[PDB]
Amino acid sequence: MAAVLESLLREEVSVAAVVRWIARSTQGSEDNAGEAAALSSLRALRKEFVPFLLNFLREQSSRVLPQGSLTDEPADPARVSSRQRLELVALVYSSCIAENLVPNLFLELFFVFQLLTARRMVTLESPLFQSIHDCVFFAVQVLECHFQVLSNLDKGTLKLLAENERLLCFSPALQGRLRAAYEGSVAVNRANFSSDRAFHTFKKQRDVFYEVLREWEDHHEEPGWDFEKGLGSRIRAMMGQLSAACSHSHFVRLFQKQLLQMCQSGADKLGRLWRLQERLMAPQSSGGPCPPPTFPGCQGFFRDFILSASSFQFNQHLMDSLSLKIQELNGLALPQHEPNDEDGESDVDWQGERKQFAVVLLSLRLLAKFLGFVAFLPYRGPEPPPTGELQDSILALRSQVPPVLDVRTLLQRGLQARRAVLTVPWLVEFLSFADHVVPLLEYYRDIFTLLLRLHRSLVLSQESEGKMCFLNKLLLLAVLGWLFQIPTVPEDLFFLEHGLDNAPVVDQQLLYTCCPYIGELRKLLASWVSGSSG
Amino acid sequence: AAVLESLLREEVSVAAVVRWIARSTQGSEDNAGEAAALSSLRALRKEFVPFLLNFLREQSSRVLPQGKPSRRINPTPVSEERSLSKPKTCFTSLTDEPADPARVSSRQRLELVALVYSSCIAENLVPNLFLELFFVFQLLTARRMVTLESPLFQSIHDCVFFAVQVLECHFQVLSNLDKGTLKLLAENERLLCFSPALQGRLRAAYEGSVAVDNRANFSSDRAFHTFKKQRDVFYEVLREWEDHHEEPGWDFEKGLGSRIRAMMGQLSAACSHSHFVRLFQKQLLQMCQSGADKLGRLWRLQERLMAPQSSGGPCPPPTFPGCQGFFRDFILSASSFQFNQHLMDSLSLKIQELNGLALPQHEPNDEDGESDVDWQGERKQFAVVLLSLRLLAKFLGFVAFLPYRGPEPPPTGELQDSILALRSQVPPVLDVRTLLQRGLQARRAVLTVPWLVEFLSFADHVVPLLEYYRDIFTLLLRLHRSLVLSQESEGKMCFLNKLLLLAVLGWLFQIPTVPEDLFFLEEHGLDNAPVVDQQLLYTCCPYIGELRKLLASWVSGSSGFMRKITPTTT
Amino acid sequence: MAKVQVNNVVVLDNPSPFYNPFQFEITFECIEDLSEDLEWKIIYVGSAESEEYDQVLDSVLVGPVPAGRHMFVFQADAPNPGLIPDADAVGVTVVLITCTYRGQEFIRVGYYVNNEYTETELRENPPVKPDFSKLQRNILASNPRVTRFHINWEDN
Amino acid sequence: MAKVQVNNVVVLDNPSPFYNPFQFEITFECIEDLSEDLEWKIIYVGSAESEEYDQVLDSVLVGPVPAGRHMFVFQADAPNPGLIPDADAVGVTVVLITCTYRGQEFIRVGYYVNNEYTETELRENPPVKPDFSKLQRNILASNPRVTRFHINWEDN
Amino acid sequence: MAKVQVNNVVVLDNPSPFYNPFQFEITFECIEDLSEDLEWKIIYVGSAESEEYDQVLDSVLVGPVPAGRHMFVFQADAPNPGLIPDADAVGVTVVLITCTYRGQEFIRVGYYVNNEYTETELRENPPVKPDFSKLQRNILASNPRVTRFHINWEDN
Repeated sequence: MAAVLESLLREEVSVAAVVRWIARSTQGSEDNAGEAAALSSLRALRKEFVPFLLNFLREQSSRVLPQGSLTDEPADPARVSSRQRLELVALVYSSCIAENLVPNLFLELFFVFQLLTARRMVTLESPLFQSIHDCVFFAVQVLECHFQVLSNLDKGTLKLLAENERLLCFSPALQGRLRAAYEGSVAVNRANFSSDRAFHTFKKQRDVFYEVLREWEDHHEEPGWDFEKGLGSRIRAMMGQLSAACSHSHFVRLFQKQLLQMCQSGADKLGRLWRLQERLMAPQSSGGPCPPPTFPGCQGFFRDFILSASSFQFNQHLMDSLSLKIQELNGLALPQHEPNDEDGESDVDWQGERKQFAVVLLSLRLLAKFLGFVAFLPYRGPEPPPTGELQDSILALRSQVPPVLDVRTLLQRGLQARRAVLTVPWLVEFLSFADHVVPLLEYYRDIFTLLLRLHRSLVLSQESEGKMCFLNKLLLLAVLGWLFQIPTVPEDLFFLEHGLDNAPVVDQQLLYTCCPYIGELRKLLASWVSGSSG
Repeated sequence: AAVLESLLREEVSVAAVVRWIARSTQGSEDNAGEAAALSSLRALRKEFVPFLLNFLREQSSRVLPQGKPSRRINPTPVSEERSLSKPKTCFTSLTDEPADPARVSSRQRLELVALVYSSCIAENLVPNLFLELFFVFQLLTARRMVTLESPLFQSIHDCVFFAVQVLECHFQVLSNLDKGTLKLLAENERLLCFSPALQGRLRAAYEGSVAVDNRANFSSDRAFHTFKKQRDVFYEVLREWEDHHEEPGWDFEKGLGSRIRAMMGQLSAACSHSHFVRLFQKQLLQMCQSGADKLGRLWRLQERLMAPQSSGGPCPPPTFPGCQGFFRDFILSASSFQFNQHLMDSLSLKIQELNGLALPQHEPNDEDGESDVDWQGERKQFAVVLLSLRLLAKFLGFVAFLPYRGPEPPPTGELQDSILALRSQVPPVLDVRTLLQRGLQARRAVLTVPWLVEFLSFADHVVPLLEYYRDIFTLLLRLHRSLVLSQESEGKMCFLNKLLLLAVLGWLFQIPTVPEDLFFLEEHGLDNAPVVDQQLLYTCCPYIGELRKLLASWVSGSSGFMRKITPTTT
Repeated sequence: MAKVQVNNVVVLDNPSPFYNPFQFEITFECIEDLSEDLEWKIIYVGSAESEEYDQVLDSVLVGPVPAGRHMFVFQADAPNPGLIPDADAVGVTVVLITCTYRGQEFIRVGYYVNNEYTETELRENPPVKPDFSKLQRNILASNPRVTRFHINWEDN
Repeated sequence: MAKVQVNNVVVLDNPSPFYNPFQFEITFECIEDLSEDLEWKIIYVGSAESEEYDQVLDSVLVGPVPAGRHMFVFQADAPNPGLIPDADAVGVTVVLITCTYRGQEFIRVGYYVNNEYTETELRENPPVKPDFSKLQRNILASNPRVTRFHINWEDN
Repeated sequence: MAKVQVNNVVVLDNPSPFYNPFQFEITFECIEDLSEDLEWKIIYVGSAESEEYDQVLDSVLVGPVPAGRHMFVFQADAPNPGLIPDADAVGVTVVLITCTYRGQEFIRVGYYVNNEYTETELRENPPVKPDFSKLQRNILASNPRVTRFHINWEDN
């Protein structure tokens, strides 16, 4: 293992050969005899070279990155020691990232930015990072290869990258490219209710539900407001009164309708105020380009509601309604544009269709999320896999009840029909709320294997005249890497042995709404700038 | 009524019409006139049997009611300084007309109607055989009249004659009933008066019957301690119930709901629901499934105390008798999604495991009696298995459909497609259709059907409309129509197995949830062994005894305006 | 000093159609275990002019009677209509309870009963004949009269 | 949600001869108002062998029943000794107290009754033919065995 | 089941010049004991265009926190006017008060701050170059906008 790392560092075997060997690529006629023989001999050590490589960089980064009068010594590429080793390691890292060997592309990009944005050291044998010069050079060398991903990021993050001093110092060409980037980027009824007493009771319960929601809206941001003490008694009384007169179906329909209606949702002073208001609801800010699943904003309320309800009847009806709605939405035709002519008079049409799709997808995500929240609610808990053995009883017990939603069949049909962009994201949202014992059942094991195969088939460098647009690839790769980096999913799982998709349907706004952790990159730069002034 | 009247004229033979209703193939012996008439009336088919049954219900209305010193009072020592015991103010001729077959009017008409009724019941055209047998017994034990045009029941003589005529055909079913009911039929006076031969055969049958844990399983250590505490609490509440579940006024909710809910909460806290559900199911199976002359008499008395509800006829609604009741209440009082889901998973696992047991039965070789134990062993084994299965299935069907069950009959003819679409999505908790199909294919109906019926009896009013359960009910209907208690093909299914299956299926098809029109809608191995005995038949179907009660009732009432007491206020 | 001391006499089924047996739930206090047995007897005043028409409903005997706060419920039959003089019975009469200890009486209770008809016509045009088909007796006014007497509690 | 609930039942004077009438005090708590009259019954188990010898002592109708806690008594005539078989006369039997609404039963509070001989020579020498005049019936009121069923308490 | 919860926050010097230090009163209720030191921070958004101009006013390390309602003060120096751009100096901005535990943030009680000119001539004639000496900061304490996240409060 360490031996293979040293052999690569000595250049006996080319970096391309080892990366191809890790990727299980077919052995071509051009393969060299010595390199092929060495890699075949070490094949027994395959499947763990890459995680060890990541751990090695993480450990050596500890001295350059804190935790995991003083002047600021500017970083210059002249005072660089062992430049050859750093360049080789950066090239190998870039090859690994570009082949999707790593689980989360943006996690690796975040680490690269952290190396590029190191302030000062904190107090094979020789470490690979002797000074900020070495780490900055490594980061810039790796980032040089990855330009398309950066080019398609936000306009603001592009600007912060543009004004960075270290990038100019180490790679002026890259800066001229990302400058051109920022440049262009800125250039752009009585029948339903049985009997009549039931109808009246449903009217009262709907009134009470809207009353409690209005109370939440008025009071869900003031300090000290606890949802339980505030609303649990009322929600539980409503659940009881609704179960009494068997009216859970109508209330769940109203609940889902409102969920979709609400969650999915000087002039200069108003726009700046909107930006500030976005700042108020900004993500966790703590860090991590792969944050755990969470309910931001209005969605939070509903989660709390379900938790406070604690009702078998309401939970079952909600599960049924959400499954039905998700299946209905996933089957929408969503006729996308036909790329004919360059006429701009049809401008509106594009956006129309695009927006439609975005709406649909977002709704799906939301619904799926709540479904995955309630379906696995009884099983989720701080109980990691019991142990290596004695768990066959648990797997047998939990492998019987059929899944609430046939997610495997939906995923397979979507992949076969080339609707991955619409079918995968909400499946990932659904699975992110699993427990610690789901990534072991044959059903969900096959689901995860299929997701792994799909992710390995999504490389952000190829083009075959209309396979999959770049931004679609970015969205799917980001969501899949985020899925594969949740604590519930075992770390070893990844290391185990025409059509909507073809047309462009995800744009920057949709990408940043679906994945509100790309901004992390921007945040890092901003932090640096702030800490540059401080 | 026109077809009924035409049959009454003897234009078409009873056998011909009975075979025509069953959609039997037209043989070469079919008569031209009868075949033509039946083909013409085919438009009125599919409801002739229901119409005949209804006709008997209306015409039976006239036969049944409707659709010196003195004592000494040793005062009770119940001082109990309390309530009104407190101080206050300054206190400081109608004869029984015996039934005789001589006074019978339109004997031919009664005979034809009785023969048609017997043919219909014996061919399984009717949904529940024992419901019809109970009705026949009710006719047989009619006291007096209460104050096409001519009624078919002019006097108690006519109804008694009809009942005995119907019973004549059915002897095997009666012969295989309990000893007590056989005795009551044998000693019955009306049978001797109207049919000495049937009473003699039943007397012979009665005489013949008389001649017979660890730290590894529990993650962490807090979970282990809290699970021990909750097991102790569960056993405490169970003991409290056992001690106090029959004293008047003891309500389960007020008594135990707070404790059960607190247990539920702390157990959900440390994610230990699986182990508690294992304990719950183990206790359920262990408990619910479960001078010498003085002990036998005490057993008989104790059976009398816990006899099922007397109002319920031969098709009582599903219920939890005895210890089972507790557990139902428990499930109701917890009202926890987590516990309910874990219980459904555990019950599904146990049902799947039990239903697949091999249960190698005896090979019927030789007549040696030395192998007695072996017979007993295998039979008992099967019985145990079956009973356990039934119990588990019942509770599963109780909790799976709990969120949907309610006093909400089918919404209406239309506007319900939304409900069916909504309810056709979630897969069933247990793949009952596949299990039923595999059981029927493998010839294990006696073991696979009863627990399926227990599971389905707790369905909803919208379950018989789903495609899945609609197909399940269609398959059960075909199976029930395939169980005729007169045929034999050298080893298809022993008689008592047929009786048990037919009784359970008829009871299922006479539950309010199942639509009445569903049954009348358009159409080696564990089985085939003497695995079901009288004890098992009466344990699986504790409503056959209804027949016995009826007879007993009559006898008692042979020996025997109420009052208007007004309740005292607070 | 008396060993017996009634403490109430609940009337059961106060509004009752005719022919319904009289019901009385008595609760009485015993302080010492008297050897003999008490004798509770219930009287319906058939007519208001003389006692020859009085009909003894029934006379139960009670014992043994240990010390404590004991009670019972007594059910007497309906009055015999054969000896009824005339409609005077329909007038408010009295039903009384007397208990004879040592064979001597020491208490009476007055419960004037409004023997009232059922049909409205029967009140507007009541028949001269004392028709017993419809009537409402046993309606007790709930008046606890106590005619205590100094009965001799001889040891023998 | 049973419209009618039941609470402690006290059988009055459980120690009595075989001819003494039964006496029960039942305190049934009704939640809201009923539209008809409860039907209470006594079933005396003449023989444990079968129901063939069950004796319906007396059926009473109780109403009207507006909301509130109510109680009453159910005096019924003693069982006819003629019907009771020979062997089962001296043994222990059961008496069932049932209630029904719209011909539907919802409570069957039972009772284990015992039948001894008071005088010692009869127990020492049990006569072949039971003589009902000298038997003592004791109702074990301390261990009632109730059973409850669920019925529809609808308006019609 | 977070060990630390937060309640009403009272900003005292809500009316102040642009150079006056901030002053907040946070009433955080801790349920059980913590194993480390709570870390509070204030982030002043210098410009609404981007985070590039965010100013970390001061980070405090406060953890003497037995269960109970607690208090402290979070005075921090005013933001340096040099870094804040020109356009965003005169407009309305927001100040975020964040808290972290084990380097992990779990509450972001915010505040809408406004920056006017006191003198009437300044509002009438807004100078091209902002003069922070005469700028007035008003913090809208009546409409706090808090957001809460769930974290693992484990031992280690």
